[PDB]
Amino acid sequence: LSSIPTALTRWTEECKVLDAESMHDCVSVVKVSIVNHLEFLRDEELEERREKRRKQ
Amino acid sequence: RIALPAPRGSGTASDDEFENLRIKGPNAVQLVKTTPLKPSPLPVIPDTIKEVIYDMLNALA
Repeated sequence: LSSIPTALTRWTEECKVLDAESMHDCVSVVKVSIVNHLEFLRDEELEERREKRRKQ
Repeated sequence: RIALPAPRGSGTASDDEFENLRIKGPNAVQLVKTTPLKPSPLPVIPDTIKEVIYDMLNALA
């Protein structure tokens, strides 16, 4: 049932209690690592798509 | 995965040149898509975690 709190809501409570403002800083540190990896794969897939179009 | 917006126009010289300008531009709209689900096996529960779960079930009784 929807009365049961989801894991993200429990983690939200935990984060609030243990670090209200340092969460944003951790989002920034982890973001810097995630976006760079996903952009590398986005550019590799885009090259793959252009290549498959050319080969077609 | 950061999303790929559709191919705007066929043609490599012009359309893909401005498609790299659009998709990879400093100012862009990186929508997200999920990967297809990889077949994760269920994690085996450690024995101490089973002496924690079992102790609550005994507190039912």
